[PDB]
Amino acid sequence: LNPLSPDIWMYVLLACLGVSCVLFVIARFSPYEWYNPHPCNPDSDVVENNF
Amino acid sequence: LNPLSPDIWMYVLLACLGVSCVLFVIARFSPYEWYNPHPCNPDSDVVENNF
Repeated sequence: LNPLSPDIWMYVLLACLGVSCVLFVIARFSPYEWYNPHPCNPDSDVVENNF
Repeated sequence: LNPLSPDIWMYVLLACLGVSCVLFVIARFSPYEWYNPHPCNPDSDVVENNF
């Protein structure tokens, strides 16, 4: 742990978590991520995001 | 950026754009840059190109 001051570590973790929340609110609230599931899919209608 | 002339810092990004666009253009006029949708059915088009 030594090379980094005992503050950034916490900054690191909090930034990780805040970024993650941003990511997920982007994905489940997005006009694109919603996806056709079937490998051979003939325009189904049970699409959804994958996050 | 300190041990780095920003001239490099911009050369890199212009190179990024150049390689990306030229790569995609190469992809379009390519024989092998076409995958088949719904591979279980061979009778369709091959518009799937992955670029």
